[PDB]
Amino acid sequence: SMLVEIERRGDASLIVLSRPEKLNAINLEMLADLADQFSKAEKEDTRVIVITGYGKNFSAGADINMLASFDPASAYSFRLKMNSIAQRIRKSDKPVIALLKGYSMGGGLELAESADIRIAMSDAVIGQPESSIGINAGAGGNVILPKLVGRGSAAYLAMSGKKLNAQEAMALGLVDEVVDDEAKAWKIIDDICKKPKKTLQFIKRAINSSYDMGLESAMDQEALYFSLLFTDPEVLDALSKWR
Amino acid sequence: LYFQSMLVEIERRGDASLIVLSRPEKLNAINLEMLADLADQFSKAEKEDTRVIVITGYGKNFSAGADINMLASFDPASAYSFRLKMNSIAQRIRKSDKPVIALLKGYSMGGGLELAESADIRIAMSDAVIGQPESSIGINAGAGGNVILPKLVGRGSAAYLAMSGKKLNAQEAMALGLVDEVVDDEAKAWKIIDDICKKPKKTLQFIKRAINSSYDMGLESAMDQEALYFSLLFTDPEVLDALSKWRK
Amino acid sequence: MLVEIERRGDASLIVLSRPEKLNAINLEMLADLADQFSKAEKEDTRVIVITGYGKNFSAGADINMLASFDPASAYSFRLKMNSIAQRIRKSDKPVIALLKGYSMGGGLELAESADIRIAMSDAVIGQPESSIGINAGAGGNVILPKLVGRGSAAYLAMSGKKLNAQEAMALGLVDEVVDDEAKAWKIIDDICKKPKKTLQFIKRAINSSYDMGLESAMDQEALYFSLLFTDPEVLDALSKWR
Amino acid sequence: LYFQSMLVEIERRGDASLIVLSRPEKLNAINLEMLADLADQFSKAEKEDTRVIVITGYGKNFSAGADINMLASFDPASAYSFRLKMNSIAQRIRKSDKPVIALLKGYSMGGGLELAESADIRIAMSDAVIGQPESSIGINAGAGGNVILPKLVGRGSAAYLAMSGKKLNAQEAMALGLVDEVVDDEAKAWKIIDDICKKPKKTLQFIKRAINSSYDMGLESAMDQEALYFSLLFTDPEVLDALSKWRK
Amino acid sequence: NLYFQSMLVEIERRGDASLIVLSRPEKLNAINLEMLADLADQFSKAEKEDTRVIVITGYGKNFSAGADINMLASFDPASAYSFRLKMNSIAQRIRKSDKPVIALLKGYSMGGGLELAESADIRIAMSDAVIGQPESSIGINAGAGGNVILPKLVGRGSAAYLAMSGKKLNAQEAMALGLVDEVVDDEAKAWKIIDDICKKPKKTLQFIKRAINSSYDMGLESAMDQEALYFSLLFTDPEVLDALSKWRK
Amino acid sequence: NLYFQSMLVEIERRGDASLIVLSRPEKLNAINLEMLADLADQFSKAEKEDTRVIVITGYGKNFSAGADINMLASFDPASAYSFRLKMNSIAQRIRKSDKPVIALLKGYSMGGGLELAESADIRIAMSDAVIGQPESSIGINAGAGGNVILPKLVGRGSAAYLAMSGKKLNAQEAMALGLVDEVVDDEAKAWKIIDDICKKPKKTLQFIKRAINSSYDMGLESAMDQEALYFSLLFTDPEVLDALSKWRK
Ligand SMILES: [Cl-]
Ligand SMILES: [Cl-]
Ligand SMILES: [Cl-]
Ligand SMILES: [Cl-]
Ligand SMILES: [Cl-]
Ligand SMILES: [Cl-]
Repeated sequence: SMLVEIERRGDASLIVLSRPEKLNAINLEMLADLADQFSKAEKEDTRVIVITGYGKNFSAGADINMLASFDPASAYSFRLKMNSIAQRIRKSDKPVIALLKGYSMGGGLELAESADIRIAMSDAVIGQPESSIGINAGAGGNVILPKLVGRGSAAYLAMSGKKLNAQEAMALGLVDEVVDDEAKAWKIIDDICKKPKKTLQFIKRAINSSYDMGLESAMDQEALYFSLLFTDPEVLDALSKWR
Repeated sequence: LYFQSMLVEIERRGDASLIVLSRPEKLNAINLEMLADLADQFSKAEKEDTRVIVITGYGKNFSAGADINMLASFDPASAYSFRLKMNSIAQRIRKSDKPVIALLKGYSMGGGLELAESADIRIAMSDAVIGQPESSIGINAGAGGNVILPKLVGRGSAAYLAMSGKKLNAQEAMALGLVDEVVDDEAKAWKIIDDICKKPKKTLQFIKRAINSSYDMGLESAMDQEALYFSLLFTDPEVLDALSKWRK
Repeated sequence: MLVEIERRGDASLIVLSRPEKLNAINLEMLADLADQFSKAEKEDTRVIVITGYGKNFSAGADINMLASFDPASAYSFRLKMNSIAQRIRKSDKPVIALLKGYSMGGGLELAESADIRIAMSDAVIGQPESSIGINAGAGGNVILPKLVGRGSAAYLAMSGKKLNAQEAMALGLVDEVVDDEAKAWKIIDDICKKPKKTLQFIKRAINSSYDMGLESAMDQEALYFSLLFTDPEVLDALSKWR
Repeated sequence: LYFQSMLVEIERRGDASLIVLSRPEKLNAINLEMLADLADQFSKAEKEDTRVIVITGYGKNFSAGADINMLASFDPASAYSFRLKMNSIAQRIRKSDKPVIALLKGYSMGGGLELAESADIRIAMSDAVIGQPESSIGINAGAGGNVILPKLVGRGSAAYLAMSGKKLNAQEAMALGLVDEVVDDEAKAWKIIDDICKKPKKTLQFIKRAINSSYDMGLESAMDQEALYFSLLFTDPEVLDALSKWRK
Repeated sequence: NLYFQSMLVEIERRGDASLIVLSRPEKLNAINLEMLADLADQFSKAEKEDTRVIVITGYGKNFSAGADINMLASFDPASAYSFRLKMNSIAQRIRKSDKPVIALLKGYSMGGGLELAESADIRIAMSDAVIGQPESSIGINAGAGGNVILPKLVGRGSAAYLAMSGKKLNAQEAMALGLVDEVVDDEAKAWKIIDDICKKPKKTLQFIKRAINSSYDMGLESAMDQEALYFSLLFTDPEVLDALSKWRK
Repeated sequence: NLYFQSMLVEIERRGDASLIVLSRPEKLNAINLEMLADLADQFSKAEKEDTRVIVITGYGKNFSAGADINMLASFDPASAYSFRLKMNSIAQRIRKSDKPVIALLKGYSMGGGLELAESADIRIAMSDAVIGQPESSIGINAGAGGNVILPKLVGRGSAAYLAMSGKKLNAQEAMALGLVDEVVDDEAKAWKIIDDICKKPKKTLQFIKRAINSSYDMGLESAMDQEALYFSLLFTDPEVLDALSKWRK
């Protein structure tokens, strides 16, 4: 019935893009399902949210037959929906971790760019090829990408549509760790789950908001967050051995 | 060559305008005459029906930077006037509707490299020597070496390169994010360029605007802008035709 | 005292000295660091170099101190960290951190406000403090991404991953790795050869580029460039060609 | 059951949703229960086929501010949690597709007034008593009294009003830019509201987005954004029809 | 002259001022594409001239009633976008000019026309001026800064109110909001204000203008740093040094 | 230094207020280098005292006519830059102070002196005040924020107009533009406003001041996030808790 599944592994909610017969390409139905499952994942008592694809591939990008059906109005409406999910990923109290494999491209990869962390399987094919069919970006491929890789790499990747392997994407900053085995990805995710929730939440907020202000203001904010952590029971317990 | 006399040449290669800094006897170092010629040739390239603009140097080198006899002649007023001219060309590169691609080779230093930092894309021949050495003679930057550089390589590398004047090889510059591709052959650079020329003009223009303006706003605002550009692409015939295989 | 000040040619050398606790930063150390940093600024040295005594740069904030905080005293600690970080960023002189052994958390984060980071080959570099519930000591969330990008910043801070020196270099968190102290001093000495005003303006433009749009920043860079031509040291450096 | 005890009512008045803060025995002071009810009613108003949302208070007063007994019960954790809830409702007001219009009267102060500062438009009855007095009891701001207020009245007035807690009459508030229109009669307020209802929905929505995001970016970027929105309006049937009298 | 072509924008000179006149009075100087192209053109000529300020006004009773409504009604999204890029481009040239630009508002001064004037450095209004942005009524958000420049002049609340309601202001009301800088009951008094600006050293007005504009794109400290640098560079300017010479020694 | 000797800047105490007095009345309290150095010293002293606010005014009839024009006339670019860095530094210490700073304007209140006051949190004006930035007449862009702080007080249009024209305002006019916050016909009434500010908890005023200042360096959401965090930290402050104690339980 559903093009996005929600599952559970330990302390992680696991969201799975499930349309493998079309390389998990994102259409309107998938987008609506992704928003619904992402809500469910946020309300659960899990500590992180992991996003991946079903089968061999993460996602080949936006559905091209859908793209080809758009006029300006319906295109704008599609992008508002993309933006909204990307924003919910960025504003989430929980860390969001994308697990990339096989095809990881375009609009799908761009949603992963809003995630906190990207881990790639060694077989991953990563890139933003949609300029070839006249599209600028699915969801941050022009305005979030450069914060990950720099101004020059962002333009190059978006204009050329170059496909990267996993090590090349890591060396640019587009991916944070490469693993040859799924268990090793879960080990990294599980280690993140050990950290206090409020701590991760504040780390995430300060990182995000660093892009919207000058340094001093950002440092002021980071200090205030640090201070509020001392009202949190989980943080105080994590420190109690040294009390 | 008797017929090679102006300080910047303009040429064409298919869908690319090709702008060539031509003062090889001085390692294509930038003086005022060169700057004026570069602004002129850049306008010509923008008005032509080419799809991209490529900037390089004549001979073995891209450019060794600002002309040092010119720098040594400056007082504060004439120095300010020079930098306004550098800033203006840099800005025309960034605001251009067309993608601008710098093709670096041999010496690619200082002011010249810094102009290339405003380009959209930097491709380096394997023999390229890349750096900003002008702090050694007391200069902060020619044209973005302090305020554009860190958007390419990060805060730490920017300060280190600008302060130390360290010379990089092509792979090192690539690993820092200062260069986007290294090639051992000119033909391979042209292949990358020609592949960019296949993409719809309006698409590349919008990609360029959104990337540029991402540095002047918060994320949400930038995302809103990216979405609006996406939407406007559906008014463009070249985009629509690129999508037509899949229509219906 | 827990921070020493020394001189090495044209460089002021500030040494975090509490090796029995891996040069971990407590309040007393912070107060000493502020005092020594002032002294280093007033001296006729051209750069300021910060390192640790013995094998390690610094393991981070003192954990017993952290554990004693409530929200008010935590805020007060962070204001002090912020203030020293800000003085490092606003200094007329370049500040260069020389990392070795343990170089972590709050200590590393102070080094992230420095202009340049050089690492000895044995350095262990990271921000592990999320493990004990801390977001950041001093810019580990808001400065770090300006060095390494949004994705690496989140990953390092959340995971607490410990990096070796080459790994830190490849991310942009460190600028040069050397297997010998003499090679670090050669880099430092080369920086000392540049005109003072030049370095001060480079630092000033880089740091402010994060607080404005490009055109404004380019306008500012041009104005600094112009004011350099009122500086005797700059004019001298150009005189061979005049 | 639930109807008798809601602290925020929702009503409908032509093309306007009307949200009414209803706790008059405590001068419509905002407690947690009121905040939860306001969030709910605001959602309902957004989903209805009304064109604007109007917010006011029941009886003589708009609101005297945050409930002081509640403030006095807070520690840092519960204070943070309260402000996150204030922030969230303020943010929904600013991000709403529909214009939001605050109708001030009698006491219009502190946290309540500050919510109204996130609205698009403030209209004041002539009897309104307006200010941010909460610094007297050690509070910086309820909901934008420090960070939104200066965008309305300027840096100087914001500091002065927030530090001094000065009480304003309606004309004084208008002259500062804190209020947009003063009326001696409720009917005149509704005439202004009804006129806003006549404008095409998409147009008002875009005006609102451009104004809000103009505070997060430089001019050129904002001008680019305004132009894109202007262009997208020509896909909207209501806009097209509004222009049709002049077609050809 | 068998090839004579008329112009919708005229340029004149009035001492140290270039004077640019929107001239389509039969349509209330409403801005169409041809007018836009002529404005861009005349504005370049005015910048080239040795004049010290540029003044913009309308021919006859009115400054401008706004964008041409028949033109608006002919647009689709592509042609609308192309029109706004042209508006943006002229507004930007006004803001980046080395010379102060002064708009002289009278009669109908509205919509797109008024919005161009909002990019000018100074607005002076004749007493008969009818000032506002009414175009929301016909579904338009803004002609040229009516949403994003307007709040920098009048504040967030006034901007939304004026743009949403389409309220028409009289000249004093517009002055009190900050939308206009001075109101005069006759043209000679406007020229006296313009002449007073022409007395100041060029480089000084230029640097004032740049720092004000860029103050909206950065934090305070950065802006203060920039203001200081400009201050310093003024001491390389002959006109500034002469203005100070009475007090030398 | 001692009470019976005259100095260019005096420091006094008036209840819970430190009172800093620019004292060179024979030159209309015009700011020279010696005055600047003294102002920085006296400002430090005022910050370290256990007073709750800092008030800045001038001796005698005037606040300050501006920068000393003979000094301006002696500058070259290097010494001008060095002067402005000192002005910037005192302006910044006023804006970063934990204590509210209140300028009390009277008679001539202009140029560099007025511009320092523009960095203050609050400006109160005696009814006789003559207020403006006339220094463009002698080729100067601004003394200390007259281009980059002014528009945050009065808007983009009024800033350019005031700075370019050099127009002199009366107190009511300045108030209506937002350049001044209150006008009083009596000094006692100014002190009543000041003393009322002294009743508020210190930490509260400090946080109000920080949030306002940092609202100019970020988008709204971020600023709202910051305001909420400050709010929360106030509940660790004894003086705030005491102020709320009447209503506890
Ligand atoms: Cl895609
Ligand atoms: Cl150079
Ligand atoms: Cl730590
Ligand atoms: Cl309240
Ligand atoms: Cl119009
Ligand atoms: Cl002055």
